[PDB]
Amino acid sequence: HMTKDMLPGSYPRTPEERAAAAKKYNMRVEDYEPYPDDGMGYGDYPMLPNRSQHERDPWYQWDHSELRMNWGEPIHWDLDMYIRNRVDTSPTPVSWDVMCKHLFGFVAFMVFMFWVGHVFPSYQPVGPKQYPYNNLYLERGGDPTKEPEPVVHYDI
Amino acid sequence: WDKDVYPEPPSRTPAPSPQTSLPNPITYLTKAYDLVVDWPVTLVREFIERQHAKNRTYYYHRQYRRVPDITECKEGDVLCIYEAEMQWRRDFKVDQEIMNIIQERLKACQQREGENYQQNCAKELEQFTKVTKAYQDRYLDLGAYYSARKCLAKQKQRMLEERKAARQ
Amino acid sequence: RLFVVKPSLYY
Amino acid sequence: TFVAYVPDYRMQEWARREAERLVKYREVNGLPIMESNYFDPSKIQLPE
Amino acid sequence: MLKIILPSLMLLPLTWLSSPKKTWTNVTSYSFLISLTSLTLLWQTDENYKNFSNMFSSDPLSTPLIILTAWLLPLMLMASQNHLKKDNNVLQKLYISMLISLQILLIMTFSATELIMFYILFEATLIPTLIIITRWGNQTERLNAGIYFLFYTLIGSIPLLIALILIQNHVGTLNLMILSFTTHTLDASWSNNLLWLACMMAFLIKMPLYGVHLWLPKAHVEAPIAGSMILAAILLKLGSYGMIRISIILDPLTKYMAYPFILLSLWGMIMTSSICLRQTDLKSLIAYSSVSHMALVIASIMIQTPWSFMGATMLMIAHGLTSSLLFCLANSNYERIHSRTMIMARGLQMVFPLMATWWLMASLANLALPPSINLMGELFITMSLFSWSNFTIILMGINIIITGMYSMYMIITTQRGKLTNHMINLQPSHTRELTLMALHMIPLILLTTSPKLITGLTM
Amino acid sequence: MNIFTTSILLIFILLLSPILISMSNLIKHINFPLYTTTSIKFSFIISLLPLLMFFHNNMEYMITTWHWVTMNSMELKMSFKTDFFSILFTSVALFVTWSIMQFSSWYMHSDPNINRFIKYLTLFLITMLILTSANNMFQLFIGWEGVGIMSFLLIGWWYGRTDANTAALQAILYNRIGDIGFILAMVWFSLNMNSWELQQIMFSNNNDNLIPLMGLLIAATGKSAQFGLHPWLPSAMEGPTPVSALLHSSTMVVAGIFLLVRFHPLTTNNNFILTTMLCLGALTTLFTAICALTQNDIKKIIAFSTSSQLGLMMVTLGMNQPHLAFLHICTHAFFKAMLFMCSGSIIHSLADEQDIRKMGNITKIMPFTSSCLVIGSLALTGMPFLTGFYSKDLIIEAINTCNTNAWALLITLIATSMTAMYSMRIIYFVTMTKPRFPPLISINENDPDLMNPIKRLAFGSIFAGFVISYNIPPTSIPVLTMPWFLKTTALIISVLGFLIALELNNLTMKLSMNKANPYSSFSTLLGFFPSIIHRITPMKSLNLSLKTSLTLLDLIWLEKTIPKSTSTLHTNMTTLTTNQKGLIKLYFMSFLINIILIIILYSINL
Amino acid sequence: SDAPPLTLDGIKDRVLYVLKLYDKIDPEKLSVNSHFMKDLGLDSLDQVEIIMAMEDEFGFEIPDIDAEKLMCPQEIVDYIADKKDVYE
Amino acid sequence: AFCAPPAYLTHQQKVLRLYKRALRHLESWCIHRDKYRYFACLMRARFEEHKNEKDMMRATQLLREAEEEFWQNQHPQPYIFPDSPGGTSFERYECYKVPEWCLDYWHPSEKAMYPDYFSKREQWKKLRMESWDREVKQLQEETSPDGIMTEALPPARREGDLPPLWWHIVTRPRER
Amino acid sequence: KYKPAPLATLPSTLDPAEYDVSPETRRAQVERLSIRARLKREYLLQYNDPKRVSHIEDPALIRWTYARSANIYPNFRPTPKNSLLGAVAGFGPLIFWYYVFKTDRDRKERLIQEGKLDRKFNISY
Repeated sequence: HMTKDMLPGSYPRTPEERAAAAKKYNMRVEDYEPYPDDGMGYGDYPMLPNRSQHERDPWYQWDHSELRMNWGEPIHWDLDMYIRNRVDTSPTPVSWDVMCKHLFGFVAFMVFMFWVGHVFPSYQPVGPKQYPYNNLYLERGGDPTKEPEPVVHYDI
Repeated sequence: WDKDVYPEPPSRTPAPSPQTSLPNPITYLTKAYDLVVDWPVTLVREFIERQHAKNRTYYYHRQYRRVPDITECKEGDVLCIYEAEMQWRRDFKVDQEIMNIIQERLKACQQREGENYQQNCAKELEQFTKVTKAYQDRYLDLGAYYSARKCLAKQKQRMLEERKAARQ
Repeated sequence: RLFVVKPSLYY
Repeated sequence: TFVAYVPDYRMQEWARREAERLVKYREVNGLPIMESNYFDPSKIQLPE
Repeated sequence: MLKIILPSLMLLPLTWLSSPKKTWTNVTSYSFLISLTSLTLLWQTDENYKNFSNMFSSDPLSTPLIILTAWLLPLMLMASQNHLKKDNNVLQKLYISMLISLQILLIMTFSATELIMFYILFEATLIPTLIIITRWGNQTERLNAGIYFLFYTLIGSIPLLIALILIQNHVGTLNLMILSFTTHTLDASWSNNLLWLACMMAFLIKMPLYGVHLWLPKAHVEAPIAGSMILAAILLKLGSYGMIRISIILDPLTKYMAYPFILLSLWGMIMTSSICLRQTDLKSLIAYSSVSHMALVIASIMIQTPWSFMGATMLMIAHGLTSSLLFCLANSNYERIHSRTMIMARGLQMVFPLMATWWLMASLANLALPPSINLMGELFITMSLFSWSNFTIILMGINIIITGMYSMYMIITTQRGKLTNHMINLQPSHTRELTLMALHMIPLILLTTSPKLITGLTM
Repeated sequence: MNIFTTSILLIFILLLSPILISMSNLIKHINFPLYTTTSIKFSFIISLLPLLMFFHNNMEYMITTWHWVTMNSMELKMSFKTDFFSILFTSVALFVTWSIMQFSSWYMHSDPNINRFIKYLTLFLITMLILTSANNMFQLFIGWEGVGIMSFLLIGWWYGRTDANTAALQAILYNRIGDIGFILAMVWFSLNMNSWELQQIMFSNNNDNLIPLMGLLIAATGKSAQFGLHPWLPSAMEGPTPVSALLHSSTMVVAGIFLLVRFHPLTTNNNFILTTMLCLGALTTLFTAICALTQNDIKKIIAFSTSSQLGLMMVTLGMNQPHLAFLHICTHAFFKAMLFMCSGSIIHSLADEQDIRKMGNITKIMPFTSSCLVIGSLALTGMPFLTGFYSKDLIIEAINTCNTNAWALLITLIATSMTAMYSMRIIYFVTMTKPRFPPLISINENDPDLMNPIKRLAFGSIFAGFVISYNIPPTSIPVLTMPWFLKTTALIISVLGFLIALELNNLTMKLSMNKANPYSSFSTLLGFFPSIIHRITPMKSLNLSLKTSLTLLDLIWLEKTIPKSTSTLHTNMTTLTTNQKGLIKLYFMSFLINIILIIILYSINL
Repeated sequence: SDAPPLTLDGIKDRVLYVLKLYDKIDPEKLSVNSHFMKDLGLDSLDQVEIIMAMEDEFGFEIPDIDAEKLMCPQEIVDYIADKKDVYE
Repeated sequence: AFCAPPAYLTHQQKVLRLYKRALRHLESWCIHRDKYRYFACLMRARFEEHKNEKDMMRATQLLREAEEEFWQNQHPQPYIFPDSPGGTSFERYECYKVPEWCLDYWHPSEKAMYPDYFSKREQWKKLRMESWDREVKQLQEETSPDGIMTEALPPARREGDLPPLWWHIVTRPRER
Repeated sequence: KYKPAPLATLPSTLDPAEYDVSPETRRAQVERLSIRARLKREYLLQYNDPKRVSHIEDPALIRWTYARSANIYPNFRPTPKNSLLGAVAGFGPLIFWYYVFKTDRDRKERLIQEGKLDRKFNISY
């Protein structure tokens, strides 16, 4: 069962309200810190670290073993993208800047060389394959009433 | 199966030249099939057709008498408009089915000609382009609320344009 | 030879 | 059962039959299969 | 048509006087008999539309809705048979009576010709819905939800009526197919433009765009299974049917009186499909999906192409059935738990092994898995819109993708995880709810098989 | 002309029959896996007949079984096109699936829902056969999406392996991103030619017809593995090995290429596609070979190899050798499946340790799987006569013999080397070094259901390539006039790969301590491409779906604007009109103002 | 290809095998309760390497929370038994 | 994974965990067990060098340099243990790891067979209700009003009677 | 070496603010522990509570849903950059798409009026 006192409210501008809000959300004051006040609706729901849920201690037998979250432990406002079937902030041995740099450099090099090779291609030192009947001008639709350029092919 | 409608071009079958010292499998295979499968199936088909013939039944084809057209139909009055518009819907449906027939015959011709579809499969394509210019100039930009009135407006605007062109 | 826990399945 | 054994729903069968017959007729008689003008342009009359 | 109505007008006294131990079964079976008899309309041998009097009529675009309604009635009944189990016999009888009145009104309107009769019925649809939603909900905001519903609908209703009057006076009569055989063209001035508005604004406010989609979630959430069913299935379809039947006159206005509405419909489809990803409330997710599909319906209705109309009808029917089914499933998972939230119950499919295959078979029909009337409609409508412009496949594809995403998100946060350990209240599946799922599904199979019935005017 | 259609429908009827049995009550009494395996065997024996009749007549066939609808000059019907491609692909797929089903019947004991697994497999099989032997692009889309969803389920069979759900979601997203372009093609054709069928589409052999080709191209990149949309192939490996082979060695990826080749007639008159098929497919022969040098998981390595081969085939398409591409699909399937089969045997013998890093001495401890694995490795390298050659080496002829872009050719040959590289990597780390696995041992491979399938598949992977290369009609005109250093390039370069892999694997010893170098770290981490994409794109898209749409539009403004505004307005007007106190001294003054107003109005208006 | 499960006698014999192949301090005579730090004067390094060797011997992994607290072969065996649910 | 950790940690456990992590990553880098033993002995010497030191300054400095060196020279794709996170068996069987309370809703036509086992469930649950209330006072009596508690759980200080909160641990299904 | 990011946070160990030995910070940690232990014990006095015929209510979950669903407009206060982002999302893209479509349609219309655009086979539309 629930009640207004147990539910959220407005931005507490006084420690008097802040401490009660914290003991309600089952937290500690000095850690409690709400969102800024730009009137987007955050209200007074705590601002928590923007961490995913692959980070949490995976060994402890959490109650919500799919979320690694305990019973009353406040819930990150953006959990829907940290449900662990989604975005992962699992830190990387390599770093953000360096990985993006590597990738972009590689891809640029590849596409540049592809353009290079299209401008200066390869080909076998021969000419174009021949075709007997005006390049088969009939079998390519053509028409039975038109004598176009007589394409004669010679020997060497 | 009106063959005058569906051509079914001839079948220039080849001949067998099995020059080797080994037997054709298809011979025995198809012989055994035509033996064991077609026999019972054919007997059953004859049984069914005999029961049919003994308790035969017929059915005819509905011939819709014709009626006046939208032209000879005074505005405001309706009865005429209805007996014309429904006839026109019938004609529309028949033309659509004609299109289907053309397309079917075309795909047939194509496959049956194989890789030579660019040379021997060009006749039917001309019937197609012609029929399609017709179906376009008739039923292109009407709208799901299409009807004889809108088709007639189309025809009339097109006639006026052609006539202005002719006169200049 | 052990048990195997499971739901009803009769319904 | 009722539905599956409904006949010629919206004439999609009678129409196929009719198109076959008409195409036979016209292919034989030499007419084209579809004229680009539906109503008789004679009975019709236009302004200038 | 009386052969369809009169018995539906007899189920009422039947319910009133029948004994408690038997009213449920009696009324249910007889409503099924009504559903059966409702197929006589399908003997559409030839193209000559059916007309029974100056007061009724049928058509290929209406018959489907009629049968679907007469067949969603008993499903509402059944799905409304475990809750209100501790509510008095008189109260549950009232509930049945309201459902039946909804059925009768919807039939009479989807059949009627005169748009004024259509309108009075379109507005009488309310009272039973408002009641069902206020007197049988499970939360408190149901009141505000009903208010929004009612007043959106009536604001729409008014100028529609005023334009019907202007018509009835300028033109001689309002009967359909006479409006057709004696329509005309308009000088295309601000007068006729505002007339186009006052004629389409109500149907649109009902079939929600991006701008006025607000009363749908509140309804489908605060209201019970039957109200949710009927909303997601028909009370939207009424706007579509009205628009189809009425746009016949306003040519050509609808060429340039559409760009804003098409734009809004597409953008709203996209934004709502996105919200369907991060909307906790399951029923709210379903409602926004419904918005995403009805936006396609509208974009296909405006531009007036035959492919478009057939796709609209296909997708219409498909969404109706599929949404009723998804809502049955939601309710099911709710009665055992009493919390709509998606992330509370998780990792099922270990105790409801079958039900999943009634969850799965729905999503696949939402994300347009073929062969389904759903995809046939989506695809024909995308074809029409591609013809109308080459730069709409973009939005079609974005929507298809986001749907393929959130359908599976829903499957996977309720039937793919690992089972909780404090949901001891998981009463196994009831034959009743399994039956409801099967009945919502099977017709999808039969119609995927033979859809010629479900095409529309142009086929 | 009646036996043919009889067989072509009988195979589908056979595959149906089990599924039907699934509905019934016999399963609890019957050995469903053996039932299905044998039905599949007889389906294969049936499918064989078409091959004989086709090689003896070379007569393609086209059929229209059932008429679905008639949608006003655009009909629909269940149409099949039994030509070389599909009539051969059916037989190959069944020859593989029979063995796979035996392997599963042996590999998935101790699991209850095995009959469920089998039903899912045969359902996918039916859908793939539909896609293969289908003509109407609609039937083809049916196959497409059914394959997609079947793969979803199979990757997720263990619905607690959390990351498996995400892998399946990846797969669905990318397959839909392909379906986009496919629907684009369907629409363009239904508009510009009124039909969906290849017969009536072939007549588009003259126009620009570039948008539908781009659509089919995106469909290929999606359903197959290519640069933009490969990342879903490595993750599937999270699922079981039988499906990680079937659905990701010879099926669900060859689909896109099958589509392109069925549409080849229109790709010979578009010199842009002919090019983009090289800057897209050859590249993948590098961006995965790299990732196929340090990856430890057997299945991941094999999947990257598969992506490499598929890129190679898209390249040969780009340069117009489609029948070559198809033959390579056929051959490639055999050994790319036997490899996963052997790997599954290895794993089940051990305690679920895919990692090469914890296995060795496999030759002595298990000769059979090692012999077969070496067969497959050398066949993939391109050994001269193991059914790999008979496609790979003709392809490597054409690639240098035609006017192919330089960088494309070059990275393609580099990849042809990296093949041998990671093959010998498998060999060394698994079959030649010491037994670095745990002490306990319960090996067993003398079981027939696991020893016979590999035997049959090895015979196939050794013979069928040659048989086909000598029995098929000679579609194209080859080129048999070039220098030796261009006719034997693949051979030479694969031998080079062997030597280099030996040198380096032997360098792994010598107490040469390692160092985290960036090239190798990149290779191992796929290139960081997933690490950034799957971590920013979701985040931004979801944060937008929340901030702007949900809150800032659908809960804030579209309510503050219409309803709450009306509320405030009417509320204030009511406050005004009922702020009145009961004083006649005021009511009468008001009456008087009104009287004055009325008099003045009449006076003005006369 | 599943081998049979594990029993207490097998576990104990294996653990003794390994802790005897150990060379640093074990005088080749380990009491089942031969406490490492107390009754054998071992080091934290040695104990941790023992835990790691056991992890490798039994495939699975032992978490730090309990690796740091295990100070008895009997305790290791009790842990393994309560993890694999042996001795029906 | 049964016992819970303390809030804070100590230099001891920090260094131990760094050691185990580095040794696993080394087993991964250098495959052959001989090379692994070699470099592990080298790391052991590196540690025993500074072991005896105790100055918190040098402690923190060495630890924070060690973590940086570790994170900068670790293995990109390490050696995960299958039965543990990251592996290819984690949760693989949770789809089959049903709990018991699914039992109650069986049908009698089914629990007709398997009769013996259901002859013992009752005497197990009977072993629960008869000794539940007591398991509460043991805490509500020892719920030290000081109000500074950990997640540990005291045993049955009496004999015969059972401990507190054994249900959520006992009956936990097998691993299979 | 390494730098932080909004995605790849600075892992546990490297964090300079960790390894701190502050008595106040350690006391805060132990207070968090007291809290979490009280929570888990209150939860376990219900997970196993016999005679139970129901489930548990997650008030954190309920409050999260309340704050995402219905506590929004009341605590909402309009300001600029907010009205701005809203008007943007509500106007901009619609109008962009609209100019696109109108230009395309006018191109098509003038093309046809000229009588050029190849419409062969566009029989169904």
